Amino acid sequence: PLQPELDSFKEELDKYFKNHTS
Amino acid sequence: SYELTQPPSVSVSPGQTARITCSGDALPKRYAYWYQQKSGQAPILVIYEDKKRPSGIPERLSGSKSGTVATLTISGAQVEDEADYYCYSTDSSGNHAVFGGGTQLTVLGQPKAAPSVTLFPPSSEELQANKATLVCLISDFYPGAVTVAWKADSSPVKAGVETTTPSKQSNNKYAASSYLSLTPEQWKSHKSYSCQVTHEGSTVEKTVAPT
Amino acid sequence: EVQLLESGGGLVQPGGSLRLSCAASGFTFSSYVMTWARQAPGKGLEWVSAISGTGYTYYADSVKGRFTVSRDNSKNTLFLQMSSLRAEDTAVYYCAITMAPVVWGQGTTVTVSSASTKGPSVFPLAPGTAALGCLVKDYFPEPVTVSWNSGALTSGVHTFPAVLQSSGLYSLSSVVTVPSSSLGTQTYICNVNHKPSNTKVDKRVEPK
Repeated sequence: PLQPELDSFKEELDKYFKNHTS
Repeated sequence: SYELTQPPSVSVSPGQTARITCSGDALPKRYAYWYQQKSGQAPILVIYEDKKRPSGIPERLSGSKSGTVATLTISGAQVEDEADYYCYSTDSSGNHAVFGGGTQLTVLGQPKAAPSVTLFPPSSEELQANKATLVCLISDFYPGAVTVAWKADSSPVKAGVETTTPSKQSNNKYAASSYLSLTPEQWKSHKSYSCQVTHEGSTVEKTVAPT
Repeated sequence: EVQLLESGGGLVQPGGSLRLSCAASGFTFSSYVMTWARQAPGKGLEWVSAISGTGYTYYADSVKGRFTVSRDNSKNTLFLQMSSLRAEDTAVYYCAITMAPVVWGQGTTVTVSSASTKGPSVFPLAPGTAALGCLVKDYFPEPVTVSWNSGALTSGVHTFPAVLQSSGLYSLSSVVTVPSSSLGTQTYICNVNHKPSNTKVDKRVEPK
């Protein structure tokens, strides 16, 4: 099968900033 | 390959607003992201998802996107904002990411700063090995352009000179160095050698002599 | 504290192979895409590869078929296996978190060249203030580290960017400005580390 798009992981950035600072 | 197009250079007056554009065919459907990289540092994310600001990034920095153009806006520009700014996004397929070519931000109005020049003669250990290097170090000048001329006594030296291109220091001024290769006999048989550094019309000369 | 510790860079001949590693701590590593990017000397940032937590992989067209990205979630480690290396792969390589790099490693330098490593020769540059220094001469490849008095001397230190000689070797200089009264009372030692040649040398700089 085909992989999903790299862009389908974009929301991890928001998750990251939930738990960690810049 | 999908590419993002940025202007290579943007200049801004202190206190004014810099606008850095980034164009690409997939931007209407793909988020833009922006990175700041100061000289000699790793990049920092300054905008994500077109317009979101990570905590700690100044409110003066904002991002927007319209059609195929994303824009990073830096208002109230300060000299500390000088850096390379890169946009970043993904292609129409969503399976590759790419950086733009980067935009160097220049903040105008910075005063002339004359170079500090230090010249060193060859070391005894180098001379013992049948080599001789003179080292001319040029630091803390602005803007980032100098010319370097070497003299043997008072005569111009035409061979053996290697000079670096000016590089931006962390304090936004520039540094460069110039090396003169000589035989030990050339070093010994002249009364002195000089490194002459010209910047904004002003010439500074340092001189060393065998001893 | 989030940490990304990179390793594995170095000098490799064209057609050779290298395995970069990025050991992560401070976050739930298996929850995030990890990304490789690189920057050639004097050039722009380039996206290299990405791998999702569960192992989906993505590659720049410039490295597809030659590089393989992988990860070990149990050891919180990211890898980039590089093969069929070309001169244009020379760069500092960074790992970073998520598909839009948010926290970057400090980098590891990869140099692809047929030239052998050459360790530097270090020469003292003898001295209200006075300048003394060290000439780090004839080495390959970049970079080299210079410290003074084991890192205890930082004020007045300026280490200059290297010159690329017509020979293809590099040279650089580090200079320290000191109070002139200290020239008879203080010892000044420059500490040079050129990692590709495993060169670690100290050179005392005394008044002439």
